[PDB]
Amino acid sequence: MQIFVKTLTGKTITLEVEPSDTIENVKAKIQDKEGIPPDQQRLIFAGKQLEDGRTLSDYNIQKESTLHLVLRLRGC
Amino acid sequence: PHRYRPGTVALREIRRYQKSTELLIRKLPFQRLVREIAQDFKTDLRFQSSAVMALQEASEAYLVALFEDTNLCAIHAKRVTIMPKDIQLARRIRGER
Amino acid sequence: PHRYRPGTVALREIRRYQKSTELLIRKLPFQRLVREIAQDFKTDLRFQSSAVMALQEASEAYLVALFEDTNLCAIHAKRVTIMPKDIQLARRIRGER
Amino acid sequence: KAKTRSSRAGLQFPVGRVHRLLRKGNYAERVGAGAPVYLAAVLEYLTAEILELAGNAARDNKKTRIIPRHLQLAVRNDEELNKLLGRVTIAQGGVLPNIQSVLLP
Amino acid sequence: RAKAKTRSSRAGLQFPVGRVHRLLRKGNYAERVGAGAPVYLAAVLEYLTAEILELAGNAARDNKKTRIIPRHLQLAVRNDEELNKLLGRVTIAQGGVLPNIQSVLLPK
Amino acid sequence: RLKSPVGAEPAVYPWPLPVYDKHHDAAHEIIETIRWVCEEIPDLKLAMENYVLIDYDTKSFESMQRLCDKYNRAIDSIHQLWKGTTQPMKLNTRPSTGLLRHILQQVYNHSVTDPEKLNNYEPFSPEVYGETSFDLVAQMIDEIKMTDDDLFVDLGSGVGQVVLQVAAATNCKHHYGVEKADIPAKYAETMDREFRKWMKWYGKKHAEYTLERGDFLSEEWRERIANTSVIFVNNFAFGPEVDHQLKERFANMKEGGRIVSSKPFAPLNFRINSRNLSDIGTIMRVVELSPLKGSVSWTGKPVSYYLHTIDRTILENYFSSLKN
Amino acid sequence: RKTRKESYAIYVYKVLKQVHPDTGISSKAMSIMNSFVNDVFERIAGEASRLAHYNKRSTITSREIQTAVRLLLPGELAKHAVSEGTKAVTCYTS
Amino acid sequence: KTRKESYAIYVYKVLKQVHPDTGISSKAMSIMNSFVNDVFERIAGEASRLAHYNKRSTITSREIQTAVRLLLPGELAKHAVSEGTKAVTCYTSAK
Amino acid sequence: KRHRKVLRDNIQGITKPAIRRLARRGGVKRISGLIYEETRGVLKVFLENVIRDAVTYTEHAKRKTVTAMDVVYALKRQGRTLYGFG
Amino acid sequence: VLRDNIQGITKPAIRRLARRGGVKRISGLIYEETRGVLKVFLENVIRDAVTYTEHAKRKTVTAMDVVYALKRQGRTLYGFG
DNA sequence: TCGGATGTATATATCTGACACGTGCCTGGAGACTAGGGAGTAATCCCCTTGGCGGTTAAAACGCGGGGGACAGCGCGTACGTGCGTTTAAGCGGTGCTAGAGCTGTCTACGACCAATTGAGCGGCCTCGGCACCGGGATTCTCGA
DNA sequence: CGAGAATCCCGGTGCCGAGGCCGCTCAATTGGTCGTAGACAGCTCTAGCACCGCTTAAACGCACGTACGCGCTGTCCCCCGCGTTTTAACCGCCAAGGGGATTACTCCCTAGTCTCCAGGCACGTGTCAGATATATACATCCGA
Ligand SMILES: Nc1ncnc2c1ncn2[C@@H]1O[C@H](CSCC[C@H](N)C(=O)O)[C@@H](O)[C@H]1O
Repeated sequence: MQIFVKTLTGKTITLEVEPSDTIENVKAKIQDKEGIPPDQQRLIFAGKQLEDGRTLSDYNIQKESTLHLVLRLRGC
Repeated sequence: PHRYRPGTVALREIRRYQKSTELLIRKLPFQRLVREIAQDFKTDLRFQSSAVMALQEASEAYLVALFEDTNLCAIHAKRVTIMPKDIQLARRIRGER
Repeated sequence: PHRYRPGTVALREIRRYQKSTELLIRKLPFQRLVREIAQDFKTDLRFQSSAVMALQEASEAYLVALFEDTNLCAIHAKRVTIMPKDIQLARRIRGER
Repeated sequence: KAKTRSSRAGLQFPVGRVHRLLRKGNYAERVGAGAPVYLAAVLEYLTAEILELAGNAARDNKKTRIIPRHLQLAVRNDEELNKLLGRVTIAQGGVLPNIQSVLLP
Repeated sequence: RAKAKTRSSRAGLQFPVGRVHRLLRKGNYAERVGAGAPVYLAAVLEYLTAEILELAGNAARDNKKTRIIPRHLQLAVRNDEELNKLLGRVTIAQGGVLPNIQSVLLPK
Repeated sequence: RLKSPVGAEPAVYPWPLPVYDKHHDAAHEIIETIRWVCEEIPDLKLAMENYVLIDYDTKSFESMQRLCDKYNRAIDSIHQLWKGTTQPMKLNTRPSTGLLRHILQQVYNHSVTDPEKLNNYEPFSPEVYGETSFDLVAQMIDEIKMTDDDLFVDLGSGVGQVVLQVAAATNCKHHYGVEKADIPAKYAETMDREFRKWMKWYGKKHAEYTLERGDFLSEEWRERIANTSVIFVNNFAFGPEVDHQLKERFANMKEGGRIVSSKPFAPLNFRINSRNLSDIGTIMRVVELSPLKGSVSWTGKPVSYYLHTIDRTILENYFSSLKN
Repeated sequence: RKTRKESYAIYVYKVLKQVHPDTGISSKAMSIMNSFVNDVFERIAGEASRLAHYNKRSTITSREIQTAVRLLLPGELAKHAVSEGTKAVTCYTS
Repeated sequence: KTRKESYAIYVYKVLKQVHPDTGISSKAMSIMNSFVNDVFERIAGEASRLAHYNKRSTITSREIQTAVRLLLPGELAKHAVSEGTKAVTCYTSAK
Repeated sequence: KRHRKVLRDNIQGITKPAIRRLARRGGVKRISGLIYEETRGVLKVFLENVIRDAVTYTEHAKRKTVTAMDVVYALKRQGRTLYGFG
Repeated sequence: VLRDNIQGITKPAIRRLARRGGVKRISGLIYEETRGVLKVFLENVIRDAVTYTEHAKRKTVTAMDVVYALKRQGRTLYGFG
């Protein structure tokens, strides 16, 4: 399984993801290969914020669901 | 047609203004000025007339000290008459702005 | 026999002194001066060398600010060269004494 | 029992009121013993200096009542108090009568 | 029986709430010291320090340097408009002055 | 009695005319209204040069009856032009610039009928009843192409004459507005109802708006701020509690939110670091809009409103620098 | 073994890193910044103390600090610093 | 009905000690009142800063002496030093 | 008469001879013309400096009124101390 | 005891400070005038600093006493506490 | 150099209303006693400061063309004084008047203060790397042409 | 514009402070209490606040006219630029030494509580120092 994110930089990010991987796991991966604090990283999955209590397969996120890097700013 | 030379009518009443010292500023247009320039910081600011007289005294002495040092600027420029570049010089040296 | 005109050797190294900024004052005769002028207020005053370097920095910046306003005095007098009446003017306007 | 600790120090400025302002003023934890005494003494000496300079202008102008003009000329015509109070302004008095050199024809 | 949090993180900040509160007590400023007062004051110092080090790092990169020396703090102070008006009565050691050339002394 | 040009109900006027002050009260106002009718389709200046002269005595009911009956004959002439094989009037057309300036001054006179108790209000709170001219708002409307989607919000509408200016100017769908102080909110209701009747009386379109009597702390306004892009309030006398709360409201918004302020929420030369991730200037572009600029306002200096426009590309290039 | 003197050095470190990740400071500049923040601290503390003296209080709150900030800083500097304090006291409140 | 604690009677007594046959206007009285509060607050803040600068909690007469020698011009300062010295001496001898 | 209690033009109220009157107080033999406008600007900026402070005092004391004490403390923070009022 | 040290402030040193301040051309009396002004300024500061050091009942001048005297001068040099 | 002629102090009748002097009272200021803790001193111990010797040397001091600013006057036109009609708004002094400022009675938030609890925060140890520095060489004014 | 005179910069070499990490306080932080401080109702009252008569000094313009500002011009002289010749500056080394931080250890000084008390501040008073109208000599200016 591999999904994507269409950033507002337009970086189609390669996401080393698995259905065992959580939402926070992918957020830390975006921190890894993006340098971004994961405090804000909403990803548009059919117009839903994804939550770290669930995983990718808990939302049943289909592969190549090209998400969108939304910034729910939590410097706050 | 008796008329004095200039400098006379300067120095007489320079003496009178240095001696007879009350406000030498019409306090009603001054007070309207103070009310206007305070109105922009905040609307509806009641004053004390004592406070506005204090402002008049403060601004009076402030501009007089500025005038004296500005006169020193013009004298040091070997100029009898004061031009506002003297004022800008004096405010620069005093370090207002 | 290559020799620059004056004003060149002014402005080059005016640039170098405004950029390269360390003390520009020989701190050993300066320090002996400070020890002498402090000795008269009280005999046997040990210092900290850090304190004397602080005095050097303070006196440096003080005289430089005095020089800048004094230069403004001379410019306003339409004089390229600074005479000590400019210094007395600037200390009068700043109100040191 | 009238005591009047300023007069017990031989003075005129109040010990208890200055001690009140020191305790109110948060200047330290504790107020020392001779501190308001010495403070009131220095205040009394400075004020005596000021009024001694004011009475001279009172003599100068045939006035039995000290005015802001007297206070102004007293402060400015001093040397050291002028240096002390150069950043200090007095209302209602005016300035020194002062004419510059090159204005007189 | 809860664990101790920290007031700077409780303020969500970086500056020491406890140290500023201690200095406000020991400074002999009022008899008593309010709760939001050292928080607000640490924030004010946080903004001032951030504002001056922004321009300090700006001058340092302008000289392409990493360890900020007093020169860049000096230039950061006297090059900014409002900061110099704040700090006109303020002298900083080891900085020297601005590049200040009076244009009438320049030749033709 | 002055009709809408389609033969509708006349704007009935009292004798005597409503006195508001001495300098440019409602006597000169009706005359200038028909001077804008001279600035309309010109079939009345032929009668307006005749006996509607500048020389006339104070309280000239003669000139009032002349003015009203000449205007009624002018509307009858335009109706004789219309009622052949000609369409009467396109409805949705808009008033022009100085016409709408007259319209806003007209609503101010005919609605604000007591500036005295408007002056008599409460101490320090964002209740500071300072207003803006027609002209800076007009230039700001020129600066921000408010679409049918880009609506307007004036939280703290005052009397909302600015919102009416935006409504009669742009092609917007709707507008918002709310108010906290009671006397100008009641007079704002008067402004609302009168101005809607006014744009009936001109037969021209004004866009929709919601002026309210309430607050901004509610989550309704959070949602509506997140909806509507273009926002302004004269925030200059509000206090940094309220303004920072409104920054926090603006955080949840969409990109390119063309938000104008009076006192700015960020410097016009703002830069990002890692500290200001909590702050609000990172996600927006902070630019100055043009003042009057001939402005003997409250301030003798010009007013100089300030546009904020949402842009998170700054922070995403900052993320690229965090990669670097 | 030395006595644990106060300094602001780790906080200047935190501010320095959080404005710029790989920017350093000379130790002379460290002592300069420490003296600077102590100066600003003493100025605002003295002005708030004079304000509480002028309105007869016993407990300086953030109201007085806000007012002395508004008194002492020039312009937009104050306009942002008060908002920084507003955010921070708001975060500390809950 | 209220209290605005001026120092006017102190000025009365000192004026009758130094120039007994002259008076004062109340405007001049307020000028001198502001003068006395100025001198008081300057010396008091000077001594408070000294107390913080030397890690001690109790401002005493030596501290006020240092504050005077700092804050005033020097010859008049030594005069006021001698005045307060003899005055505190009179406080000790007549405790 | 009346409308909103708005003052718009009062810089001329520092009049041409009154500036001259204060210059003769300052001991000036002869005055150029631009001194008038320049001095009006300087006094306006100085009054901005003082009146912001006094208004801020009123806001912190939560009044609506400018006392003399506000002015004195404002000039105290200016470093130009005035007496005669507190 | 010492001597001649006010002339220990040298003609190049005053020249270097002048060239930092933006002085194009110096006059001759500038040197002695600047020495006198520096001497007055230093006496005013150092007398205060000695007053601090003696008030601490210490014999050794710290940097902090100079800092406090410059705080009295409205100058407040940093780098030292 | 002094006639004419000024607004310049000096002098004196007549208010007057600000200013020195009781007053009374009450309300902040002066002693008795605690105590405990800042602070003064005894001791000491390290450590920074002073002082000196010596080696280098940058840097300061005379000096000498020279060249550029200082400076003395002129004259010319300009703007800045001046009495004087005019004109114009300003002050003094009546009216109510009301909005805002000062005093009071809770009282409840709400921060001093002590005591567990510990972890952020500072003294000190490698370290290494931005920077100090040096040396070479490309690059840029320059000032007599 | 071209030889010279620095000057910017590039790169190599090393180095000594920053700076990350290590141990170990003690000061922050939690969690309590406990008095009390300003905070808000709630109230009197006074003091700016318009307003206008109503006089009135004074500002505003204006023809004159004149002292000054300044562009300019010799001039002169004195600082400047670079050179040669001293000279402490300065850097490091050795060595004492006294002085500033420390612990220790009482001690006595002031905070605080209580209680008397008297003197400072409204308050009210007379009252007389000076303000002002009117006349009267005079430092200075216009000018012959
Ligand atoms: N949180 C809030 N909710 C609703 N109105 C508010 C508000 N905060 C302030 N206001 C109101 O906003 C008004 C601003 S006065 C502005 C006048 C008018 N809008 C104009 O400029 O033309 C004030 O009267 C105040 O009552």
